[PDB]
Amino acid sequence: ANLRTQKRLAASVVGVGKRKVWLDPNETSEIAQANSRNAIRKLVKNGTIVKKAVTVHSKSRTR
Amino acid sequence: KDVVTREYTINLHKRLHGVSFKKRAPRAVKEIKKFAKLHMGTDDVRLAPELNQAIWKRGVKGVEYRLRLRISRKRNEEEDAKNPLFSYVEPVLVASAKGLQTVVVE
Amino acid sequence: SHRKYEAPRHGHLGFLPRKRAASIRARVKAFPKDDRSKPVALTSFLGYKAGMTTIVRDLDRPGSKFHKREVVEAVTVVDTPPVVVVGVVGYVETPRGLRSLTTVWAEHLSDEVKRRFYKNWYKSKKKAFTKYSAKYAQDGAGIERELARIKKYASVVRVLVHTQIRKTPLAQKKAHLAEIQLNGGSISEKVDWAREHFEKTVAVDSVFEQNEMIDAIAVTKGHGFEGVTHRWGTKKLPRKTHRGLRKVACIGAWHPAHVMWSVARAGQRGYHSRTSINHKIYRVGKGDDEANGATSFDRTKKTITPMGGFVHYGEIKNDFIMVKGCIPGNRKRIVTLRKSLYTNTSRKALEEVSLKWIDTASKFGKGRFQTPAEKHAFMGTLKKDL
Amino acid sequence: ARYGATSTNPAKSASARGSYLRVSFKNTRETAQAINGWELTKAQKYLEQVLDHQRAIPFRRFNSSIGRTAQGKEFGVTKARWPAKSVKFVQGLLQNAAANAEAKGLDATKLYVSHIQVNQAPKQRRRTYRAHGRINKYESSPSHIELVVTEKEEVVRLTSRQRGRIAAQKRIAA
RNA sequence: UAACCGCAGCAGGUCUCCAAGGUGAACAGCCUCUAGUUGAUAGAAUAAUGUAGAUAAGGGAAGUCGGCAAAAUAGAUCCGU
RNA sequence: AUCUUGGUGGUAGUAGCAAAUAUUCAAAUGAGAACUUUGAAGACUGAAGUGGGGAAAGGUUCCACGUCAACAGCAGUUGGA
RNA sequence: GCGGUUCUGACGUGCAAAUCGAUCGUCGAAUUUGGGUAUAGGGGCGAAAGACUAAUCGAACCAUCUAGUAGCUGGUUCCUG
RNA sequence: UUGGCGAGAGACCGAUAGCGAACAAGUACAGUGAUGGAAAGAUGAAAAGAACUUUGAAAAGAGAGUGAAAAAGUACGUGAA
Ligand SMILES: [K+]
Ligand SMILES: [K+]
Ligand SMILES: [K+]
Ligand SMILES: [K+]
Ligand SMILES: [K+]
Ligand SMILES: [K+]
Ligand SMILES: [K+]
Ligand SMILES: [K+]
Ligand SMILES: [K+]
Ligand SMILES: [K+]
Ligand SMILES: [Mg+2]
Ligand SMILES: [Mg+2]
Ligand SMILES: [Mg+2]
Ligand SMILES: [Mg+2]
Ligand SMILES: [Mg+2]
Ligand SMILES: [Mg+2]
Ligand SMILES: [Mg+2]
Ligand SMILES: [Mg+2]
Ligand SMILES: [Mg+2]
Ligand SMILES: [Mg+2]
Ligand SMILES: [Mg+2]
Ligand SMILES: [Mg+2]
Ligand SMILES: [Mg+2]
Ligand SMILES: [Mg+2]
Ligand SMILES: [Mg+2]
Ligand SMILES: [Mg+2]
Ligand SMILES: [Mg+2]
Ligand SMILES: [Mg+2]
Ligand SMILES: [Mg+2]
Ligand SMILES: [Mg+2]
Ligand SMILES: [Mg+2]
Ligand SMILES: [Mg+2]
Ligand SMILES: [Mg+2]
Ligand SMILES: [Mg+2]
Ligand SMILES: [Mg+2]
Ligand SMILES: [Mg+2]
Ligand SMILES: [Mg+2]
Ligand SMILES: [Mg+2]
Ligand SMILES: [Mg+2]
Ligand SMILES: [Mg+2]
Ligand SMILES: [Mg+2]
Ligand SMILES: [Mg+2]
Ligand SMILES: [Mg+2]
Ligand SMILES: [Mg+2]
Ligand SMILES: [Mg+2]
Ligand SMILES: [Mg+2]
Repeated sequence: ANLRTQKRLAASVVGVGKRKVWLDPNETSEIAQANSRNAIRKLVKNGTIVKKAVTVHSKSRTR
Repeated sequence: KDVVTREYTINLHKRLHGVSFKKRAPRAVKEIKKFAKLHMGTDDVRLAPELNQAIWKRGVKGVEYRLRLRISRKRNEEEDAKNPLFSYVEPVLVASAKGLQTVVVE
Repeated sequence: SHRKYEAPRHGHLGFLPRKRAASIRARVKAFPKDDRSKPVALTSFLGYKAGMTTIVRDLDRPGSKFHKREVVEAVTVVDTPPVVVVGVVGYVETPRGLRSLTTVWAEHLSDEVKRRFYKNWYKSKKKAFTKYSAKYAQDGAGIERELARIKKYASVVRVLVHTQIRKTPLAQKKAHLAEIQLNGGSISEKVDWAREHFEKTVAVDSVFEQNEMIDAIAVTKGHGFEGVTHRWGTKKLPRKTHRGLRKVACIGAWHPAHVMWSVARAGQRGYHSRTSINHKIYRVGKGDDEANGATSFDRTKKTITPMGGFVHYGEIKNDFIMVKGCIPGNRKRIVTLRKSLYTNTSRKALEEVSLKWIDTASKFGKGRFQTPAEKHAFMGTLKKDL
Repeated sequence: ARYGATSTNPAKSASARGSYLRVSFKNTRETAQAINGWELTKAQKYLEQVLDHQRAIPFRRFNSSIGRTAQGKEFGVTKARWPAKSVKFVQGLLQNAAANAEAKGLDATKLYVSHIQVNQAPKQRRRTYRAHGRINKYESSPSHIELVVTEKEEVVRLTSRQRGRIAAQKRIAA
């Protein structure tokens, strides 16, 4: 597959950068079928696509 | 040649002596493949992604001096590959890599 | 026009071409002139360079400011186990030079020597000298006739010897084989001597003695392809030089319209045959001796091996020769020691040498202790000892 | 159809060819000469070993300023190489020729490469940009290859004087 | 540093807005978060000669047309000019 | 005729394809994967950015589906083709 | 930001028909710059170098007069008698 | 009467010739612009342009076939150096 589009749409729908979308590598066939933003929206709901956490920059040492 | 698993220490320090910094962790990968071929005789060596993480833990020039590895010679079950056997290399979660001999695993 | 200021040329045209020697074992190209009054004896010997170390002795040189004072001197240790004799060659004089008439071999050769006749020992059927050995069957008249040939015709006789490389710490199992010339006695006495030493060993103490000047023949350490600045010692060109500065600026005049053989060029450096003369022997060591590193002044029971082993070499468990200064070749290299071609009667050559002290600290760093006991005394008890 | 000059029996021969192959002509010519005349099975094993860097193709004609190698020694040369793209194309053609021979019902055990020939195909042209606003060619040098595998198979005038001599000779011998 | 111009998918050129944390005088240099990228023929080896980057005993411009290049100096506070 | 146009050599499988820190492991796809996609890791731009928008200029390069003969100075299943 | 001193450094069949690196000049005005607009070839414009006027300047580019003239250079094609 | 329209001709040229242009030629393409400005004709009587088989992932090969000829296969008359 080529999920390059799915990663672009997922970023747009979840409202985060492409660097924070996670596409389940075990669900490539199902993800390949998600041509629309609706389809992507369902995949985000059932955890096939997830928003990765922000990398921490602690202000602990600064404080 | 049989199916076998053994635990080994590789001395990466002696094998990366003098290597360019930007090539230390990449060379460590190739050195582990060469070492599996020495010990298991199999041209096909697969490194678990978790081993790859272990080698790269401290960046491209921070390879650990000694690594403990479990090397499993396994039967290749894929159509009709050139080699009937391959090695699989995976890390051994241990405190210190020092002081260990080669041992067999059941 | 004439060169503006004179200088000597760089390097010596007598050591051309600077090429890789043809073998790793340097050839003895001249043996001592034979005095046939004296008893029969080897004129040379084979060894392996172990390493260097340091000596103290008192200087006996009247008129020197250092007369009867201690000097420290670098030395070179050559590991010299006994050589086995395995054959004779008879040479005959001709108007085209010496020619080998015949060789005779010993009945039994060790695998150390047999290995020298193969490039792939492990795969071989090991047939070397198998038919030849059967010449010794019956009385072995076949051998007796070939010896009689040598006695009849030969003008010079050389024995084939081999090293016992098994006795060294070296990884190599294949011995080095070499012809050494017999001086002393008649041709018949020489070929008898050789016959009565087939399969027997010859010890370095038979050949050399304390204080004798000897010559070291060895292939020099290799350094691969080298530029003109280090290979010939030419002057580095100024920092402003475009297209590089470790060069010779002018490689010739317009005429001759050819680069001349006498100009410095880049190429092989090292691995050349060399014959260094007048190395005084300061010690003929015995292998059996547990105190072969000790002296009359330093009575500390110890061997010559320095703490840690000779770096890149090992122990020294055999007879050895200790020679003042340095010789060609690197540690582990086969070396031929040769008796002096002339009779030196310098006061330097005639000096009887007596060592006060031989250094035996580790050469793998800035060694502070001569022996394990010396270390343990000074340090005291450590945590690993408990 | 129409191959180069051949001297084998066409009934005991099979043939294969490839045209306009984008593979160095100079490399394939050397590869082709490396197997010319060889028993077909031997040529296949050897070409497999060349891909594994175990044996080399000797480079006899188109070899100026290449490198030296010990794998040249089996063929008496210092200059040899392992041209993988050439080797692959030539193995495709040996595979095709073997198949073609099987279809005619020749005996595969006795097949040898009786003809192999590489010719220059028409160049393919790109351009390279050089200093000072200049343009130069940057051309491919493709190949035509063709091969043929084949089954192995195993008055006197005398003067009157000479006549007279021969007669006299036999009159004495008797 | 591939949508424009430069013969091209060219280290060149081409107007402007928004602008996080630390260190620090600072939109300096160095490290990080959001966002973006991970492109640029590769593998093996580590000779000479290079290019770019370094260090050097004792001497200290003797080098050279010429201290060219490099080094030394360097912030802040007080003093003293 | 340093002739005109066209074609072709030797040079030569040679010079070379070395600026912009950097890649690695696995799976998937596929005849084929150093280079595609996903995941894991390691790094970089470091907000006077390799981020987000525009003006001039370009003109469909945008997006999808199919898809590799040519082009992307290696490759190619990928692409501003 | 604008400039372009030195290395007479890289490169010098280049990344490039003027670039790259370091070093350096200037950095709140006689400052830098976008767009609009004016000036056109014996003409313009010039804090002046004969500089600049689309890689063209001690007189641009395009076409024509023009196959311009050449006491000068080069070439000038089959055989034998 | 070197234009326009309609005719007839030639000891003229025969695809590097003859108009620049025998052809989707004042075209493609270059240039900011005025302007500049190419290359490129011929399978066979007829597409009868290779069904079908086989090897190959495929391009293609090998067969088979069409044709008077594929020593005519669209990379097409002849086919020099
Ligand atoms: K001169
Ligand atoms: K070469
Ligand atoms: K243009
Ligand atoms: K000076
Ligand atoms: K005027
Ligand atoms: K212009
Ligand atoms: K004019
Ligand atoms: K004149
Ligand atoms: K024309
Ligand atoms: K024809
Ligand atoms: Mg080193
Ligand atoms: Mg003189
Ligand atoms: Mg020296
Ligand atoms: Mg210069
Ligand atoms: Mg030492
Ligand atoms: Mg040559
Ligand atoms: Mg170029
Ligand atoms: Mg240009
Ligand atoms: Mg462009
Ligand atoms: Mg650019
Ligand atoms: Mg602060
Ligand atoms: Mg780079
Ligand atoms: Mg100094
Ligand atoms: Mg000093
Ligand atoms: Mg001083
Ligand atoms: Mg001076
Ligand atoms: Mg001077
Ligand atoms: Mg300076
Ligand atoms: Mg090259
Ligand atoms: Mg370069
Ligand atoms: Mg890459
Ligand atoms: Mg940085
Ligand atoms: Mg960073
Ligand atoms: Mg797109
Ligand atoms: Mg390419
Ligand atoms: Mg390709
Ligand atoms: Mg500059
Ligand atoms: Mg310069
Ligand atoms: Mg150059
Ligand atoms: Mg003037
Ligand atoms: Mg004329
Ligand atoms: Mg004219
Ligand atoms: Mg025409
Ligand atoms: Mg015909
Ligand atoms: Mg034709
Ligand atoms: Mg010809």
